[PDB]
Amino acid sequence: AGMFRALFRQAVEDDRYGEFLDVLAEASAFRPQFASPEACSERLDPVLLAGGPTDEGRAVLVGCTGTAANGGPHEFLRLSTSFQEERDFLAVPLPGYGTGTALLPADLDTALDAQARAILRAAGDAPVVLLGHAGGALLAHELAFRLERAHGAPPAGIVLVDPYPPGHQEPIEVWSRQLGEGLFAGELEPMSDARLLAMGRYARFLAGPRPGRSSAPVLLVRASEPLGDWQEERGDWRAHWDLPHTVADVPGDHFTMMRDHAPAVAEAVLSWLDAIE
Amino acid sequence: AGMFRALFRQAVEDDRYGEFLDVLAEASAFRPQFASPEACSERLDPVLLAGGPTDAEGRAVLVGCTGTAANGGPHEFLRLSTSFQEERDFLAVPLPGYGTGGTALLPADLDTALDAQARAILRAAGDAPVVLLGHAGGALLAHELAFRLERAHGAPPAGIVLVDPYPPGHQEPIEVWSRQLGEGLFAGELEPMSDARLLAMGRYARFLAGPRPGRSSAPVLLVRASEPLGDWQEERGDWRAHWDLPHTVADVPGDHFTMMRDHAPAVAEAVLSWLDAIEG
Ligand SMILES: CC[C@H]1OC(=O)[C@H](C)[C@@H](O)[C@@H](C)C[C@@H](C)C(=O)/C=C/[C@H]1C
Ligand SMILES: CC[C@H]1OC(=O)[C@H](C)[C@@H](O)[C@@H](C)C[C@@H](C)C(=O)/C=C/[C@H]1C
Ligand SMILES: [Mg+2]
Repeated sequence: AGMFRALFRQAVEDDRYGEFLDVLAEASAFRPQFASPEACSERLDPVLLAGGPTDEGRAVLVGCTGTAANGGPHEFLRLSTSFQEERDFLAVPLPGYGTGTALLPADLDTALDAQARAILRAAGDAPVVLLGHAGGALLAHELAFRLERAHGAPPAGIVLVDPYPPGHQEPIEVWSRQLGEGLFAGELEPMSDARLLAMGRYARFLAGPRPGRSSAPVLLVRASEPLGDWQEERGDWRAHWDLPHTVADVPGDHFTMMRDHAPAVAEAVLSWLDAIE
Repeated sequence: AGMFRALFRQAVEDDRYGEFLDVLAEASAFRPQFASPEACSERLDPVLLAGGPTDAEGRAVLVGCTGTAANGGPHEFLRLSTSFQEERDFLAVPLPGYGTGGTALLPADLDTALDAQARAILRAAGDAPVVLLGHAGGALLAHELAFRLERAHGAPPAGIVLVDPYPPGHQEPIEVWSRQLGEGLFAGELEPMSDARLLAMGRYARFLAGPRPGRSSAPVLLVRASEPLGDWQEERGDWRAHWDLPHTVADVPGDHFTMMRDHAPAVAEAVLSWLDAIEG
């Protein structure tokens, strides 16, 4: 495949994921960009992956696609099956990953505004609950804040599946080799250099200073098994969010909670939606 | 074809050449390397591009030190070398990291690459004194090689010809003309610059910007372009190439690029006169 993918493979092999991610972020600055939501080069139409029962005003779930360069429309497929007959589940694309390759957002807010527009159109009058996993969880919260601040529309809730926010990401840094190996393992096709640059650009966005906190209630879903080695004395390795409305612990690790154990995540979401409604 | 080449093209358009070179250098860290001269994946056998008179011996041979340009290679000294035919042997030595046959390993550090060049040159030159010659980045490389030959190989060259060098204390013209320098790289493409070769160029650029000993005892011929490559506001000062304490300075027609492209005979003429002066 491409040179960036080859370099990434080597970086992961040499346990230098973080350093390589910084290269991707810097390199992404030289890709053509969109500087306003209207200038976004791709159709961000959310896809309906599960349907709820017939016979307002029940919340609709919106899956916020994560940053993984091997990811895309397949991210929520396993999870979404458990929502069939329970809740409408829409997956929204992350701008800059589409195909000629898509323009990268100039900044995170520009991407979030593009997403917000597409979601509000698709959702209509139904309340929206945003859901994301890992980096996608961080993106879900940032989107929630933007919706509230700039679109007069705070979501009804946010489901954060294994978030590792700034100040709480030591375990994810320590396990970066596993994260990189997971990306290669999860390839259905070679990760394009264009998507690797998108991934770096969003990683850098999510590491920067962000502008405040959503008023929406949060469900924190945590994996129960560590992805890699962790000394007990070094503290809790688990995902974190400040003062969530509800915490749910599920089987599996950072990865397998969304595969093998996706029904457990779905079960936690469904119960919580009933409680907040 | 390749994303690094696409990015480079955009960086040039946006007048961010320097910034992108830094990205190339950082990215190069993740290419497979050679850490000892012997582990070099390429045959650095110099090519004889011109022959001196059969009449030899004790007479200096010229060694062309290939520069860092990603669009470069064996074609670099073809025009210049014709002017040495029947005057001086001219050997062109490849720069490690640019070859194919699969792509070549990058040097771990500059000294490792210089040691690989040094071994190939000494083998090729035999008993003959060596005068190193390089243009632009290749000129900086010629000096670094000369010092290494002296310090690590007991073999200081008889001389060094630096064609239009811009050393670390005098980089402003290269900075001001960076867009023009990048555009020249795409103009000089015989084929699309490979991502592997762009990374090699970034790696060497970083090497050359870093702490370098260390000063060759060999006498220097500084050859300078007489025309500015791009626009230059007069009060910035002197745009011309520079070297500290050269043995002799020669000015030739053309700019940074055309001095070698259109006026290579004038470069050759300067070298031949100086070689006679330092030998006789
Ligand atoms: C050294 C590995 C990095 O972690 C990531 O790349 C995670 C997986 C990703 O979600 C990215 C999108 C998380 C963001 C916030 C980031 O910059 C992370 C930096 C390191 C913790
Ligand atoms: C923005 C232009 C750059 O200059 C080069 O890349 C020149 C052409 C090259 O010889 C390089 C190999 C010269 C070295 C010293 C370098 O790293 C230069 C960096 C910038 C001044
Ligand atoms: Mg001086």
